[PDB]
Amino acid sequence: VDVDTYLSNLQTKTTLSMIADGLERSARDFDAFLEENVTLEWEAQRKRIYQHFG
Amino acid sequence: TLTDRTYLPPLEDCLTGRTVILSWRLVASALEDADLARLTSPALSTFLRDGFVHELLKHPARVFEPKDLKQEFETKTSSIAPGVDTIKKDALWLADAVAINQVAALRIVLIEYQTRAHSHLVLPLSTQDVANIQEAAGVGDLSLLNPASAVDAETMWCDFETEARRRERILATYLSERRSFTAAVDALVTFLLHSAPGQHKDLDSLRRALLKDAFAFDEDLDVPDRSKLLTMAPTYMNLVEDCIARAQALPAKLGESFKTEAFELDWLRTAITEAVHSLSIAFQALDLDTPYFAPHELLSEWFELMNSSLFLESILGFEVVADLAMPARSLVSAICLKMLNIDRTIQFLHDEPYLLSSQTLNKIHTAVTNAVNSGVAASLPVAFAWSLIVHQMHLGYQERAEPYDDFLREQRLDNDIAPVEQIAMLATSRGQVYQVMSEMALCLGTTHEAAFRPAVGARARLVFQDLLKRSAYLIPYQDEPVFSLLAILATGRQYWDVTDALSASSLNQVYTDMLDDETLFTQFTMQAINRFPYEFNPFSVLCRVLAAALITNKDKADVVTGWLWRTPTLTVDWNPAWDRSYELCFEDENTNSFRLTRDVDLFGERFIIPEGTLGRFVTTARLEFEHSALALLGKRLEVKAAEEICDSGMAPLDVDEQAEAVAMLATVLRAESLKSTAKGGDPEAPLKFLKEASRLLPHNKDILTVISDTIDGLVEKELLELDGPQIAVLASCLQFLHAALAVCPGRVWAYMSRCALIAGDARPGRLSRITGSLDMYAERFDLLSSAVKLFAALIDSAACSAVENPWLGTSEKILSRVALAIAQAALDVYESTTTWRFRSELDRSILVRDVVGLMHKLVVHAHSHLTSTLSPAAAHIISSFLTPPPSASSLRFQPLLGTLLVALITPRATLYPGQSRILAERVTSVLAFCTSLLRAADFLGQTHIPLQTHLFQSACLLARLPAANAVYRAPVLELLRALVEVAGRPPSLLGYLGSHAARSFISLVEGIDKPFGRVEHAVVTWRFFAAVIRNRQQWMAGCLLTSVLAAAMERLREVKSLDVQEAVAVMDFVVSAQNYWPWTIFAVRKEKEVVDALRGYVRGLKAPGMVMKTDGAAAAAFQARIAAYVAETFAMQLYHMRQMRQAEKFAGELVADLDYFLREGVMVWGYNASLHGNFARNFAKRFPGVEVDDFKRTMWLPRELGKGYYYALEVAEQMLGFDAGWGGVKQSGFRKEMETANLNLSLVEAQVSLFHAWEYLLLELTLSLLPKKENAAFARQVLQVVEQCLEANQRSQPPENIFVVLGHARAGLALTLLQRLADANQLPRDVTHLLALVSSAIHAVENPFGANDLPYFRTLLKILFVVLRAAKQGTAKPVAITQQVLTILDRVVARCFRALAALVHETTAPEDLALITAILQACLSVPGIEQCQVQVLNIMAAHDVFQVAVALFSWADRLLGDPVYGELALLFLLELSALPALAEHLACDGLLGHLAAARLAGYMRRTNVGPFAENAGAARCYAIWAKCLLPLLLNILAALGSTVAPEVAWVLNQFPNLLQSSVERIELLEISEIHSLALLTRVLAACRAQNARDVPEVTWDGAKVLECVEYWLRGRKVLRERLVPLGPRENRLEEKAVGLLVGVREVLE
Repeated sequence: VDVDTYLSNLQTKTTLSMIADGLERSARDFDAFLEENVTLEWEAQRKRIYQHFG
Repeated sequence: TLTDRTYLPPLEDCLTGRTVILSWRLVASALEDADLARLTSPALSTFLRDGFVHELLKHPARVFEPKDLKQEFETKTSSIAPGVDTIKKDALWLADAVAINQVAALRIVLIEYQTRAHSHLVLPLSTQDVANIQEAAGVGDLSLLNPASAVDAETMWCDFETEARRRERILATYLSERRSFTAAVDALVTFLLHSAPGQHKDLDSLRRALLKDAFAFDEDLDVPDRSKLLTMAPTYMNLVEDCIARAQALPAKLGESFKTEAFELDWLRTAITEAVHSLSIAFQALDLDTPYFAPHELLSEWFELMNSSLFLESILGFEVVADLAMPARSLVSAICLKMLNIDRTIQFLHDEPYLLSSQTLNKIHTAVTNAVNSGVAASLPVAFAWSLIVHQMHLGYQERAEPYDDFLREQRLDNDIAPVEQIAMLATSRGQVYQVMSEMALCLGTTHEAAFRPAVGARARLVFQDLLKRSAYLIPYQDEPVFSLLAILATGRQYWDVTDALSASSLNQVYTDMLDDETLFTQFTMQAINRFPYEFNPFSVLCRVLAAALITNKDKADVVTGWLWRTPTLTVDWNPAWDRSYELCFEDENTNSFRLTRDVDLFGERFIIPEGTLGRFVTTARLEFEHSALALLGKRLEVKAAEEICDSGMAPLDVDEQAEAVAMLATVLRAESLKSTAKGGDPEAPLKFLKEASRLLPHNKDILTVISDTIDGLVEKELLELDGPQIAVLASCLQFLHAALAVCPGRVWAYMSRCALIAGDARPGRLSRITGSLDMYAERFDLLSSAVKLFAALIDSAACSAVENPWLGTSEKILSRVALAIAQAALDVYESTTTWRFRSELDRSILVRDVVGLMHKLVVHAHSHLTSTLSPAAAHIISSFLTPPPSASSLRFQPLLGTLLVALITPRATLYPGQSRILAERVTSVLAFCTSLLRAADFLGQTHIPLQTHLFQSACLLARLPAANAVYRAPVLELLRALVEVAGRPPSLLGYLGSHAARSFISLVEGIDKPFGRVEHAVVTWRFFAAVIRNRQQWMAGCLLTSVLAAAMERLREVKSLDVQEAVAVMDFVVSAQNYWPWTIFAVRKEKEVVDALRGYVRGLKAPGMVMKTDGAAAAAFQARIAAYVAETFAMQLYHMRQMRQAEKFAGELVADLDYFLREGVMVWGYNASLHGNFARNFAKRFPGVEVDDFKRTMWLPRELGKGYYYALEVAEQMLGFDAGWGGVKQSGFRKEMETANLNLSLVEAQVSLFHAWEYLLLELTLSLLPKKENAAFARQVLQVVEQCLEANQRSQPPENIFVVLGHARAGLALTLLQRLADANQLPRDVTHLLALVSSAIHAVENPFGANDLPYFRTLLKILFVVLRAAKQGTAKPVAITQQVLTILDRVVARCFRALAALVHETTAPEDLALITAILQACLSVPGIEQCQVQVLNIMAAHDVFQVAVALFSWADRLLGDPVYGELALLFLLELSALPALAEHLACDGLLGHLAAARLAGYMRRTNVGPFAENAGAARCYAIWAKCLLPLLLNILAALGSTVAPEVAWVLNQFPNLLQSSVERIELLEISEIHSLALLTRVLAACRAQNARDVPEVTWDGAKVLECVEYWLRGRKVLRERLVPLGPRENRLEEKAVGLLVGVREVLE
């Protein structure tokens, strides 16, 4: 029954390089991790300076 | 212990097709062809080594003899697969109708069932196929098509599936199996007896084993036993009796429905065929024992059967069987002659032979007398031999009256001689016997029109040779017998039939006997020597044939040369002008001897017979003086070519004598050259021949010049006006040019440059002008074929020329233009081949073969230093064929269509092997030519090709060609693979083939070369399928998939047992079916998964780390490629599993067999550049003209991994062979070096392919290993990838051709996987090891962000960034990490920042700048640098980063857009200011003033600044203002806040618009904006107490803030109204936004 569902949701394109899209998604995840880490890092440093004078 | 298990496989295997029965047809084919791969294949080898097969081939009747074996049949047919019912029914019906054993009928029906597809494919084309071939032909013009009464393919199939047609096919297969069994035994006989030497080792072993086992004939004994071999003759003679009986009576129990005209003709032809082959077997058996007699009882029985059947004439009366009559008549007459062996008969009776049995004598006499009185000519030789025998017997007894006496007295021949003299006279009268002997010799000769093979032909010629031998003396020298013997020896051959092939020593006896035995040598050889030149034919043909037949015989290689250089006798007609130059001797009146009295100067240094020479007037004169006849003939040719008459000289050469002389000269030159180039032969033999032919001629003119002037003089006029003799002279001259081409190319090319035959710019060309509708009969076809072959040899010599001197008097331009004009002429001939009326289809076949081969060579070298030598001709051909106009396209394609039609319409025959070989040769040549043309059209880039459609339409013929003959399988599928490959870059295939046709082709293709299990055929068919999938033939693939799947799976069940060459292709196709058609195969994959995964595990865990150390050192390439294919196979299925979410276990199991790839997969460690460098050194120092890279393949064909890959060994073999030492001694030299080097690079290519396949594989595996458990496996994986990158990115040392992609994909994989783990938060704290090396790698590149290396620099900096991120996620302290991180970050940030500023002074650059800033902060956040702040400040002070940043943030402004560079610059400054030391340095550098004087501040001052503002300028301004100032303000106030509070307050009071607007709309990053503003105001309010001058007024209305934030404090739903983040919201952004709000609310209370 699973084979029929996968056939029903089959993309009419080359199935070999479907993981190249995943590699590009991993590059986007790299960018997202860059954003996350830098943002939180200097936000935490600002929180540190906030508690210092506080 | 002699079973039929091997002779016929079990029933279920027969029906399923798993195993194909080794029918007698395929055995006969493999034997007649003597194909090594076929005969030595396991299946056929075992079949031939079977004792049961031995027994039946010894007793032929057992194959079809009717015995009662119900037991066997019932046991074989019972208990097995539905369908056995019809097979059993047909088998029993056949056994009862033909009256044979049931096993034979069963196997016949099984053969028919297995060949159902072939039978359906061979039937005439259907309506759709007819229309397709018509469209392919075209309207413009004689195709001679089949009738249009053919029904639709559907009706044809429905009639095919009936019972009547199935029974007809079964009967046809039975008859064909009779014929094929007899032919197979004949071929086996001649393969055992007279196989040529130098035979392959395994084939010689098979031959010896057959001999020993089946015949007790062990060559390991001095004199092996031949009894079992001699027992054949009588058995097959009885079989011939049975066959002549069958031919006169049809099967009784068969119904008249099957007894139709076609079936009757088939039965008679089958009987005649088996009779012929049995007679061949018997004649071989009797030829083995040349010098001894045969038993008299066998002779009696044979001659009685002859008398009854008039020597097989009773069945050869019809006309449709003449093709089988001439051969059978020749063979039976010859075997009778053989039995007699007159030589020894008449030797014996003057010095048990059948002469001691008057019964046998009476039998022979009555048979001969009946055959003579009847009056058929096929019996004349036997009758003449018997007449001579009886004559000698009569003399013998007459000398006794002063057992055969009983015979003579019984036939009343004791005292009268006229009874035998009458037969003798009638046999010799009008040369009847001699003419039929010549005919028998032609059909028994070495030519391509002979009926039997060459060997049987030679022995059959020997018998007639002996007859003429013993009849010579009693009948004077005459034209009839001498011409008969000349035809016996020559067999109507030509110059092109010359060759240095080594045949069985026994097979040259017909030729050596001329100089071995006395009678012949004295009566005919010496006689022709004596009559020359008066009789030119006798001596000319003798020398012409012997020079070619003695090429390999070293003892007699000098006799022709000695006769020509040293001839003892001479004979010429007497010119009255010499009446004053002689005087009689007066010794005997009849002798008529005389002596010369003067110097007779023939042609009156010159040719003169000195004074006082002896001579004789026999009727013409003969002088016995030693001289050189070669120079004489050369001078005669010179004279007749110069048209110079000589009254006082001898008679000139006539047209016929002229042609024969030129032909002989050409042949002798060719033979001399051939045996000179042979090992040991005097290499200067052809040159000496040319010299002696040029002797006593004009000083500087040579025989070659004579031929040149003759050609010129006769081509003065046009070709059509020239008569037959002159055309033959021109053909002989062309043959002489071809012969001379080898030893003196220079001269030949220099002549061809200005030859009128060839088209030129001056005159169009005489050869080009004879095109039209004239008939190409012998006279003209000889010339045409000779010219075409000369052109082919010219192309060959041009392509094989890498460089006193062979190439003299020629130059590049000469070669080029001659080649262009030769291509033009060849194209003209190929065009005119359509309308010409050839003598027969065989001439057309030969001509098309030769011309297509020439054009194919041109295309091949078209494919680059010396390509220009002949590039214009190749360009001409390819342009004429790939983009011609419509009429041109149709007329250029017509010959190919005709070739296909002739190919599959001509019936298969077991005789005339030469014709079949030539036809198959032209078929394969046209197929490969079309393939090469399609390859060229695809490469060069011409898309609109008419040949494409012409072939797609002719697919009806291509798909059926394999059914007519199996040899076409390979080239047909190569061509069709190319046809779909050039089109994939869509066309329909069934629309042309058809449902039934396509299905039958599918089934025939299924089970690739199952009988023989060969490698090349397998590979071709599998690559064909793979390319079929890869060119998007979506319909045919889907149809053929439904048990080829199971076939491939079963092939892959035992990969270790099967060859690697086989495996790489099969699995390439599996990959091509998986990637492009995943859903159909994944179900089947599930079905065979256990077995398949097992095998893949084994192959992948073989892990041979040092391929070269292990025995399979040169087989490392196929190993690496199959490994890469296995990886690519498992990878995509595991990715689909990831998508299926059931991968958690399959990945954990798969990860255990990745060691091979872990060790050397990502790394491309093994290149060994040193070897390629030394190869280049050698080739360069030994050859200044040519360089190493000149042999690089142009990817013209689909580059094939194998013996030759990067370097084209195929062409080097011929080009670099001209020089000695290239091959070397004991396989040592440069050839070996090229082989090893191209193999190393082959596996290097496969290695890069594996890099890509593993790039694919590892990723979905790591993604399937995301769950927390099994951390050790993924730890191993990340560890191994960082290790491989570490050791691969450095000391790579690759070629810089295909390494571009590697340099980037390596870094890509690294960063991707490292970030994946970073997401899992399971990386170890100690990453300093790789960090140091990655810094080294970034320092290795020579130009930072260079145009060529910019992508690489970007990716490497991203890798360093993520590695720093991972590093600071550690606790090094509760070689040191701190110093390493410090140094590397210092160098990189400083250098990159300042260089980027420099170039961007005046997009990729600001993106990289953002990345640099990110790296700066990521490294500043490391726990170990807070304690070394001073050093960061120190080295940030050394390099003026501060000044350049402050400079370029104000890069460009207008004064009373959007600031991007400013944004990034002050972001960099803020991250430098993160800790208070650099913040203090910035505060002390008056940074505030610098950015306040800049106009980015002026833009910030305007009122349109907003968080989500209308223009990107204002939005950028909001973001930059906030980020750059507010956090930086607090960071600088951290240090000495009391001192710099004035400056912060002043910069805040300078711009109040934002201060007001922000708080107004607070009444989303505005949260942090007001947070920072509130903190700053609250701290500076407290600091304001000390000094009023500082912070004069706060100018901040923070009262609104404590109410604003409180209104959004308690509303969960209200809080998500105006929240829109630039970064992804993803458990909610609320969680942290409200946290900031809480943090801000309290302080200001």
